Amino acid sequence: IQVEQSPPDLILQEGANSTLRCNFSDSVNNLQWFHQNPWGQLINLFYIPSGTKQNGRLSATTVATERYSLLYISSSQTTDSGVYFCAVDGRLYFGRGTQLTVWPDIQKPDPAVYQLRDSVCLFTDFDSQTNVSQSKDSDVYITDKCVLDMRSMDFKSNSAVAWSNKSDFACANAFNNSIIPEDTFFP
Amino acid sequence: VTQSPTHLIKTRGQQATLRCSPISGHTSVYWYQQALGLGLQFLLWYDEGEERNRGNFPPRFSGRQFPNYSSELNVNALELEDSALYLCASSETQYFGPGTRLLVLEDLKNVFPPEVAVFEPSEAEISHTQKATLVCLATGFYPDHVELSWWVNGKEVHSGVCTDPQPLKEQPASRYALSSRLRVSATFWQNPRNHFRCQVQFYGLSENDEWTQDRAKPVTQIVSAEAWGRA
Ligand SMILES: [Cl-]
Ligand SMILES: [Cl-]
Ligand SMILES: [Cl-]
Ligand SMILES: [Cl-]
Ligand SMILES: [Cl-]
Ligand code: NA
Repeated sequence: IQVEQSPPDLILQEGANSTLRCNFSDSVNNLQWFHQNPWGQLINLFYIPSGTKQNGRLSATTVATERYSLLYISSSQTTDSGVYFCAVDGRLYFGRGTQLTVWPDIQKPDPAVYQLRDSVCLFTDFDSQTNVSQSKDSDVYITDKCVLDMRSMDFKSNSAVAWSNKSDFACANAFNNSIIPEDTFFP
Repeated sequence: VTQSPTHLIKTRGQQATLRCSPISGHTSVYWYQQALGLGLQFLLWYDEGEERNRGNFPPRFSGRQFPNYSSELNVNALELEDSALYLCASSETQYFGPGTRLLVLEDLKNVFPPEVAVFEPSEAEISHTQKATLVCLATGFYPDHVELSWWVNGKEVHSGVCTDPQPLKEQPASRYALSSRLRVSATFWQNPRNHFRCQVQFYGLSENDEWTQDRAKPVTQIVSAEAWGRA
């Protein structure tokens, strides 16, 4: 039994709805959807061999006669990011998963590069369309952007970090291999 | 659903023991292998004490289920391509354990725990934004799949945190590095009472393993770094 999932990748802006599809080459008695957490744990989202289930902003519908299932996510949150698997059936047969990435809506961007101590450079408060490139130099280290959520303040922000033990290296030149916003604040 | 150990480093030819305890009442146990680039491959199923099915796995992959439905998997004559996340599930609806990550190496010579440092907020950031970002760096470690968490005033925090999805290579042609950020309000950072810790769980060697080399045996350990609110 074959299990195809669509799409393979999904970038969204938070707020957007999206649908993950799962097709299967045969009749099934069980179908499950999962989410995998960063450290490897599969979280059960739904058991639905047929019909509809709702839980918070997630929904699932399994049209068993037509051998497919939809996983519907309403108003994606950054916290929805990760890999979603579809499995059917005592063993389960897993699909290869959909990787979901949900970025924040940064309406108030405030790009800046800071120096931190106790040598590290922080690029922060840019919008989600900005791409942070790696360094061509193997003794300079640049992480990809990631989004944090200061929950209690309804505030989200993107950041990447650069560091190095090259003397040449400094915060002003640190993200040069990247397309920085023009108005970026250098303290 | 429970699995031990969390993580296990071994050497070609050795033996790996993976343990699982299902949800109370469940009588079925399923084992799956999740190898980077292949997704989930079915290995074994046990019900009521007995082996009911096998994926495409040679007999050196062995196991059993105990009368209380707990299960173990024994992988003999270990090979490099046995490295994977091994996942246990129980009972209809299947529920997953956290998995045992197995690494099989040619030798232990390259296992190093991380060095962990915490970098305090820029004063500029505080002026410009009313917010303070602490950065954590874990460097020089191998193997990967560490667990980095932030702690403030004795409690683990999740709000305001962001940790890299993957590590980067230190010589991309190799030990790893990892970063994470914690953001708090500037008021929070300015409180001298406040205590911040970046904690990295590293998975390394155990008693079982033989270490010769001069430096400390790179054992499974927690390496931390800290920062205080402004004095
Ligand atoms: Cl944006
Ligand atoms: Cl266990
Ligand atoms: Cl055995
Ligand atoms: Cl037994
Ligand atoms: Cl590993
Ligand atoms: Na890591």
